[PDB]
Amino acid sequence: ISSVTSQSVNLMIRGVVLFFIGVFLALVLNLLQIQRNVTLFPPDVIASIFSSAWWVPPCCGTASAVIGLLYPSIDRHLGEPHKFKREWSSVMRCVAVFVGINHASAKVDFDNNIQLSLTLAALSIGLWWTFDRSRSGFGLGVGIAFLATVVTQLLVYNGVYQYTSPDFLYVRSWLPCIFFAGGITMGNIGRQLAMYE
Amino acid sequence: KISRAFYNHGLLCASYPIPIILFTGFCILACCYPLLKLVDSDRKQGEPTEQPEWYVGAPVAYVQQIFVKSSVFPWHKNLLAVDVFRSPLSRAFQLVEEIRNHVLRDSSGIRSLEELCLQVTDLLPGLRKLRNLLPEHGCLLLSPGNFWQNDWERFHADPDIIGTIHQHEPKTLQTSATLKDLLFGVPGKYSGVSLYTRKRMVSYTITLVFQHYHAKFLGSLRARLMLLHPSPNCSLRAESLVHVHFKEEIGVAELIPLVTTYIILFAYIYFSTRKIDMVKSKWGLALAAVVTVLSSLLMSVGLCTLFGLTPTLNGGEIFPYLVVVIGLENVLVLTKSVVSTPVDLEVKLRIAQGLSSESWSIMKNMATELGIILIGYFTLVPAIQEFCLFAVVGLVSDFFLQMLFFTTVLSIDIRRMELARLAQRLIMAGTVVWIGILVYTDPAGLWRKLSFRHWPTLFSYYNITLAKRYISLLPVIPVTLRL
Ligand SMILES: C[C@@H]1CC[C@@]2(OC1)O[C@H]1[C@@H](O)[C@H]3[C@@H]4CC[C@H]5C[C@@H](O[C@@H]6O[C@H](CO)[C@H](O[C@@H]7O[C@H](CO)[C@@H](O)[C@H](O[C@@H]8OC[C@@H](O)[C@H](O)[C@H]8O)[C@H]7O[C@@H]7O[C@H](CO)[C@H](O)[C@H](O[C@@H]8O[C@H](CO)[C@@H](O)[C@H](O)[C@H]8O)[C@H]7O)[C@H](O)[C@H]6O)[C@H](O)C[C@]5(C)[C@H]4CC[C@]3(C)[C@H]1[C@@H]2C
Ligand SMILES: C[C@@H]1CC[C@@]2(OC1)O[C@H]1[C@@H](O)[C@H]3[C@@H]4CC[C@H]5C[C@@H](O[C@@H]6O[C@H](CO)[C@H](O[C@@H]7O[C@H](CO)[C@@H](O)[C@H](O[C@@H]8OC[C@@H](O)[C@H](O)[C@H]8O)[C@H]7O[C@@H]7O[C@H](CO)[C@H](O)[C@H](O[C@@H]8O[C@H](CO)[C@@H](O)[C@H](O)[C@H]8O)[C@H]7O)[C@H](O)[C@H]6O)[C@H](O)C[C@]5(C)[C@H]4CC[C@]3(C)[C@H]1[C@@H]2C
Ligand SMILES: C[C@@H]1CC[C@@]2(OC1)O[C@H]1[C@@H](O)[C@H]3[C@@H]4CC[C@H]5C[C@@H](O[C@@H]6O[C@H](CO)[C@H](O[C@@H]7O[C@H](CO)[C@@H](O)[C@H](O[C@@H]8OC[C@@H](O)[C@H](O)[C@H]8O)[C@H]7O[C@@H]7O[C@H](CO)[C@H](O)[C@H](O[C@@H]8O[C@H](CO)[C@@H](O)[C@H](O)[C@H]8O)[C@H]7O)[C@H](O)[C@H]6O)[C@H](O)C[C@]5(C)[C@H]4CC[C@]3(C)[C@H]1[C@@H]2C
Ligand SMILES: C[C@@H]1CC[C@@]2(OC1)O[C@H]1[C@@H](O)[C@H]3[C@@H]4CC[C@H]5C[C@@H](O[C@@H]6O[C@H](CO)[C@H](O[C@@H]7O[C@H](CO)[C@@H](O)[C@H](O[C@@H]8OC[C@@H](O)[C@H](O)[C@H]8O)[C@H]7O[C@@H]7O[C@H](CO)[C@H](O)[C@H](O[C@@H]8O[C@H](CO)[C@@H](O)[C@H](O)[C@H]8O)[C@H]7O)[C@H](O)[C@H]6O)[C@H](O)C[C@]5(C)[C@H]4CC[C@]3(C)[C@H]1[C@@H]2C
Ligand SMILES: *[C@@H]1O[C@H](CO)[C@@H](O[C@@H]2O[C@H](CO)[C@@H](O)[C@H](O)[C@H]2NC(C)=O)[C@H](O)[C@H]1NC(C)=O
Repeated sequence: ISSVTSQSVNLMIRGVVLFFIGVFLALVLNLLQIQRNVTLFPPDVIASIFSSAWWVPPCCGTASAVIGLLYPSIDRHLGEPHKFKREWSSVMRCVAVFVGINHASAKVDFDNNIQLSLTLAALSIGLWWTFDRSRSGFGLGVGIAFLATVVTQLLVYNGVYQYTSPDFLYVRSWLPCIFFAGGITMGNIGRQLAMYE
Repeated sequence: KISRAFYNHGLLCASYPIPIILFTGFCILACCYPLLKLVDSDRKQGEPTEQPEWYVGAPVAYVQQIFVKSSVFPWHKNLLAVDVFRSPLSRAFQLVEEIRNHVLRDSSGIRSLEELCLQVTDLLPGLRKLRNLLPEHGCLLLSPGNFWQNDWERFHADPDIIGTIHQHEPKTLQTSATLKDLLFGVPGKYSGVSLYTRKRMVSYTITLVFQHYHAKFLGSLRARLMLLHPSPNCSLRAESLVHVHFKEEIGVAELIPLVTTYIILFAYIYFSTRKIDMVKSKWGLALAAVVTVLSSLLMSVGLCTLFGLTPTLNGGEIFPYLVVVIGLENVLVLTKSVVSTPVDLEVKLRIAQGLSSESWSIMKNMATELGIILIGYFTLVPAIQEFCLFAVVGLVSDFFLQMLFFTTVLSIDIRRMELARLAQRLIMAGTVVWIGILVYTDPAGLWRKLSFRHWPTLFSYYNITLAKRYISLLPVIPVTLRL
């Protein structure tokens, strides 16, 4: 029984590993947008970093673990594992791009919707054209991004997000690309990490 | 059709290796020259004279502070900060009511402070804790009795104030100082205002603001204070005006993500080269490709700025992303093709055999990248019509260069290798230049006894930032003594 337990070890081990990773990311990335909070009793340093509350990072990383343990096992059970570019370097490239785009999430201002379609279609498509040609991960990342979009768009209707203005299109145009990219990145992570042994 | 070209190119490189090394290194230095070092007169501190005039630069409002000190006999009874402080304010309130209602033949006949005093009631949200401490009618004057809404009767009728004034001191050593020390002015620790018997020097700091200075008012006012103050001091100076500079602080968290990037980047490196630790050769081999691509982007920056076409961007925040995009497989795809070749003499032939074969694919990959980037530039978005140019230049440079410098490094390397040191020394020097341009990532990292701050705080409280602006201070004194 020690063997299958060592298997379960490897399995949830990698999950905790990339859970910490998803957290690290969400922290850094929330911190990216620089709000000017002039208010009295200015913020203490760690509070400026550890923003929001315990609600956010555990969920973000739970999603990462879901993804990393999902994308490899599906191809383990359906077809053959992946081998296109699967060495850490390309994983790191994907991660850096995932970071850069989100850094482009706020510091641009577009002319017209056609410019956003014409460019984001190509961008998302490429980020699958380059690090995973699997149709499976494609149709799965698209799905989970769809659903993250919908859950967000209906939860704030009760209210977590707390923004309400003509900018209601940002979400309907920009974020699903983020989560799309995130699913794919985390997938390549899970692959490169599980095919160690 | 073309492999003959790259074939002769290998004949050319190993034939004239070192001159090519010189050309490339010195153009590298020609591009990495300016960046790491490179109608207003002087926005920074430039004090001239009180009898003078400003730089005539608005948004810049000057505040005047008044210092006053009370003394009791080295011997007295019931020394408490209540009674020794009240009579000072017994006079302070009279002085406030004189200045606020200062009747005098100013430029506007019988004028008062209000006519030019910064009149504005911009009360911001977070003022809840002090909805009764700052003026909102139409005056900008700060005194400790402000807490009492300009009521001296309440002041000299209350049971106690020490705790009440304490009421808003949260904690110790906070960058946002307080409101108490402000309307005291004199820092109870630097001024030394402590409940000490037979050695006490209580002081009250007063503040004021204005747009245009007219000494026709203030000099005549001082004519009143020469009689009102009547203290024993020689302070008088002459004419010297000080203009404090408003420096803006980039916090730390605002800095974190950038650094994350660089961390990621270094990993992209260590992992590339583990592909090369396999083959029989030294570590520095890998070095050659590292310094090169980088030196290219750096080089690119130099030719991207001076032409005059990067007016809104820096490298420390973008440069990595290129090392991410174009990558290094474009130099190892051929390296492995070289070492994979037969062990023959005159490497000039081995490389012209393998590199010649991989030329086709390298050109295809290049044209692919250029298609991508040309699509981007075709877009009318301007910030991308910028970055695409960084890209194209870094790319064409990496290409037009790698065949020259790295190719020659490999030549001399396998020369010294199959046979058995300007090469490694010039390599170390290129790496020093690289680490230097790296430590030059800062391009994106960009009276006086008073505190470091609490000057902008006031303006921060009114949807107004004074970081761009400058402030000036002039002083007057009025002190008292009795038993
Ligand atoms: C699988 C993994 C899991 C984890 C993860 O990866 C995948 O999931 C991802 C996903 O989950 C991510 C999140 C998705 C949602 C993101 C939202 C984003 O906030 C949004 O930022 C946008 C930036 O464009 C908009 O803000 C506008 O941005 C414009 C572009 O510059 C501004 O120009 C405009 O300002 C307004 O411009 C017009 C003028 O007329 C106005 O005067 C001026 O204000 C801003 O809009 C407003 O701008 C203001 C000033 O900057 C405030 O920012 C305000 O916000 C409100 O400010 C109020 C002030 O009191 C406050 O009370 C209130 O609460 C705030 O809402 C904001 O609206 C928008 O609007 C604002 O929302 C935030 O940056 C990052 C964000 C969170 C992301 C964090 C990182 C994540 C978690 C990712 C995370 C890694
Ligand atoms: C094919 C694939 C695609 C994907 C990719 O690969 C290939 O392509 C690449 C490409 O996509 C890349 C992105 C492209 C866009 C890039 C944009 C760039 O942002 C720039 O960052 C600069 C930093 O100095 C400036 O931003 C300033 O940053 C300061 C420091 O934080 C702020 O302090 C200030 O904002 C000020 O804050 C205080 C307020 O009081 C002021 O009101 C406000 O201004 C900002 O400056 C502001 O930045 C704004 C950005 O929109 C405007 O420039 C604005 O100026 C005015 O803005 C108005 C509205 O836009 C405009 O109408 C007006 O004319 C302008 O005068 C300017 O004040 C500048 O500005 C801003 O651009 C960012 O660093 C990297 C970036 C994200 C890139 C990341 C990596 C990528 C993703 C790459 C990616 C791999
Ligand atoms: C794996 C990845 C995931 C992500 C992704 O890839 C795969 O998935 C893809 C997919 O998911 C895409 C989304 C699909 C849904 C898309 C919806 C789309 O909205 C529609 O966009 C159209 C243009 O393509 C029209 O928008 C008009 O755009 C013009 C500018 O070009 C404006 O000019 C005009 O507004 C009007 O201009 C003229 C003035 O005189 C008017 O005063 C003014 O109103 C707009 O149209 C208006 O736009 C407004 C704000 O956007 C309102 O929506 C309004 O609503 C109207 O309200 C009326 C009320 O009586 C009603 O009668 C009428 O019917 C409604 O239309 C609508 O008119 C239309 O209009 C608007 O809706 C948006 O542009 C892009 C969109 C988000 C897409 C973003 C990119 C995606 C994510 C893709 C993305 C790559
Ligand atoms: C398929 C699966 C689905 C699920 C999932 O995986 C894939 O999908 C992913 C995706 O879906 C993700 C979500 C997408 C939407 C995201 C929305 C985002 O909200 C934004 O978060 C930003 C973070 O900075 C800003 O929030 C403000 O951040 C400021 C600092 O930068 C604070 O300053 C301010 O709080 C203010 O501080 C000063 C005080 O004076 C104010 O009183 C207070 O407001 C904050 O804004 C506050 O944010 C709070 C929660 O973080 C509250 O919302 C609060 O509003 C109300 O405040 C009341 C105070 O009494 C309180 O009682 C009440 O409860 C609150 O509602 C709101 O002001 C911004 O502004 C806000 O928009 C949230 O951070 C994370 C978020 C949800 C994400 C979490 C992780 C996910 C889910 C992922 C998840 C794993
Ligand atoms: C207080 O901030 C507000 C909101 O930014 C500023 O008022 C606005 O001015 C800007 C452009 O300068 C616009 O974005 C808004 O449309 C304006 N809205 C208004 C007038 O409510 C205002 O400039 C700031 N106030 C002061 C004193 O500077």
